[PDB]
Amino acid sequence: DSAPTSQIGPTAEAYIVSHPDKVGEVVATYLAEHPEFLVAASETLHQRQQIAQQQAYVQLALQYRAELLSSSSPSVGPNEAKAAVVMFFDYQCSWCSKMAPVVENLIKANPDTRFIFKEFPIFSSRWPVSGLAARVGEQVWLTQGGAKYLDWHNALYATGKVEGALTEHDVYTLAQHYLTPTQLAAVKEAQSSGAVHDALLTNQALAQHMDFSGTPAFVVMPQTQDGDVKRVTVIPGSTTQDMLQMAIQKAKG
Amino acid sequence: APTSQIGPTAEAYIVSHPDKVGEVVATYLAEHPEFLVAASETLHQRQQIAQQQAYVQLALQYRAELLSSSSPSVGPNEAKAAVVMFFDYQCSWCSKMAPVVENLIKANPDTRFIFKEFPIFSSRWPVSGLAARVGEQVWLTQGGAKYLDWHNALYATGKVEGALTEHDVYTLAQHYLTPTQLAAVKEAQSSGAVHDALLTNQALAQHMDFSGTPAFVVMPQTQDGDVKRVTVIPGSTTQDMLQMAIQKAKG
Amino acid sequence: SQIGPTAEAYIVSHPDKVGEVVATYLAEHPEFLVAASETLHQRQQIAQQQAYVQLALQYRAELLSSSSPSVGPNEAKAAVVMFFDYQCSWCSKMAPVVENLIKANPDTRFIFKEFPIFSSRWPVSGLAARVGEQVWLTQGGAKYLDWHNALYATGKVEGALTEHDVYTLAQHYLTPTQLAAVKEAQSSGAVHDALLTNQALAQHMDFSGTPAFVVMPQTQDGDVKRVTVIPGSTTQDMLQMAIQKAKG
Ligand SMILES: [Mg+2]
Ligand SMILES: [Mg+2]
Ligand SMILES: [Mg+2]
Repeated sequence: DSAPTSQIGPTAEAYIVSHPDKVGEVVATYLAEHPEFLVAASETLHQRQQIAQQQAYVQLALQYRAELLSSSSPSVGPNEAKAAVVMFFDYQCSWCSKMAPVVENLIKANPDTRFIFKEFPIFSSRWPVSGLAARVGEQVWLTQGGAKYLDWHNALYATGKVEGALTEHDVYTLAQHYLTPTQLAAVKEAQSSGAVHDALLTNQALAQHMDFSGTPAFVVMPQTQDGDVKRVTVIPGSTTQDMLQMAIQKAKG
Repeated sequence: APTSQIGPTAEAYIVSHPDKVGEVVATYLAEHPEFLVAASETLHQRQQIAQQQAYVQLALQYRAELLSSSSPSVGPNEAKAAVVMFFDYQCSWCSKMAPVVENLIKANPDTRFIFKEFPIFSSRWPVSGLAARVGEQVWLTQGGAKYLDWHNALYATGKVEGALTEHDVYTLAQHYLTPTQLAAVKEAQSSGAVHDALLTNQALAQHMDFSGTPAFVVMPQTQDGDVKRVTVIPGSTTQDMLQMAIQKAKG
Repeated sequence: SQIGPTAEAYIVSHPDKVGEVVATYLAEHPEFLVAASETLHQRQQIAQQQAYVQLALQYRAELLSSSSPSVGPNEAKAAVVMFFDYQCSWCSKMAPVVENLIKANPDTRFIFKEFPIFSSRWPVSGLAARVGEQVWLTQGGAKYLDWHNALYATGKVEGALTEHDVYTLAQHYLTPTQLAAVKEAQSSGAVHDALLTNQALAQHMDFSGTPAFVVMPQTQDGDVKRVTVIPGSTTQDMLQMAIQKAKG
């Protein structure tokens, strides 16, 4: 029937709000039959969860800046570089391995930027091999420097041994060419002691705090403590040179 | 004060101020998610429909290559209906299909059965590639009846999913090929008739979007074709299902 | 007359124009998709096991199909069928549990059923299936797991997956020739049969969320009590227990 025009609209929708089943069912049925709405809602959902995830990772990077930029981690590039690229990787991660040539290109193309190496184990069974590889790398880094650590790092990848195929025997076999016999013997005795190399414990604790457990990733950020969320980028271990380069420029700007 | 008809005035207002009724329906959907399940199954059904319609079109577009006189076949050259099969010898479903395809051939003697050697496993297991090359070589040098014997005999090994060895293939291939004809396909070449056949089969499968095996195309050989006589089954199926497809293709 | 009830009756009769603006609203406010999945998860917590077992038995040929990726013996006594959608960045991490289960059960078969739930980007699901299918076919089950875990790890840090994300990861798992052929099929719009088959099975199993599990012996047996259906994320002991029942 009929009623005051100014009251119909507001009253009709307030009634549906109070008693939603009848209009909820009829519209839901309409939507089940024109389900194209699902395709657009799902796109909006994932587009917004991506942004929300990134924002939350950026907050974590700002909170753990000191740990991320620790001078205890092997790095190349200047210690006071304006931008840092922090890399969480497992030597037995097969796509981290395939990313190594891209990272090497980034490093050559950005001699002014600090690249920090966070070795960690994706799975529990990798702890003996990851820990051993971190022991060797730390010895190489501490006695011969960052560029030489990077040779060792690339050489370990170049075995092509990934996803369980890299053994302690393999690491030792390569490591005899980078360590003195005395260093090598000291690494073997530490590994056999049951102790877990401190960098592996620290890196895994940091990965868990960063919500990177089991997941390789890059953090690109200015080193000087600035709360500018706009200069930080958190990127999956699988990425491109262009994407990492843009993050570097954003971290320098 | 201005007055109007409740029904349409309310509808026009909701349309221009959708948010509050929008929230009600969002909540209704969250608490009655069977409607989103229904919506998702309808999108799935639309996908199935468009997939089968596109398959049928692809079969008509690539008819000449699907029915090529160059591929191994048994049954009448100009049978009213054709059955085209893509397979790898170590595909477990293709192996289980083997006796089904034998029955169908015995049951349909005026239908053309076309064999598209499609060894999708040959990178994983090179014996899959060797077996396809031997099959081609038996067709090229011995004809369709001998090809079929070879083809059924090889599946009779029961050796699938990596277990098929060179010795399995060579032992059986000696009964169909001379030492020289067999020696010529022990390794793949970059040209030659066997290479050209396997390559065109591969490009055909890609044109059909047969990314796995087995795959079946049933269709009239005549160019004048009703889409309702064309059946494309891109996985394993039952004998009854192929037999009905053959009846439809017969007209 | 009373505005509320007759206004409601009129929309019930003539739902289309309200449906259209609500459809536009739902696309802009997609929170309801997440809440709907929680409600589906709750119903499944109290879903009845005997009725899931009967479903699993009805679809045993599809569940155990050799055409889906798997590890462990083809002729294993027991199979674990895992249904999953790559695009749940907020779901629980199952990779560590499944890695442990495969180690602890070297003589059990683990099968992988990727599919799209109602809230995922279906073209991305399709591209992920086409890549995994090539990896499975050309390199086998262990490599398929490699790829599978890599994609979950990528989606976790990214927070979502686009086709570009899948392509960027896929170049490390397929040759350029294989990847070009996948990209050709994907961008032509062809509907991937393996994904459509997986989705049809998931729907028939009432698995409307990710993940979900069917544990069963591979030999067709009369015992329904050797079958376990776990329609959600779960722990290693729960699945270990289902494996034990399937193996006896
Ligand atoms: Mg050296
Ligand atoms: Mg006949
Ligand atoms: Mg076992």
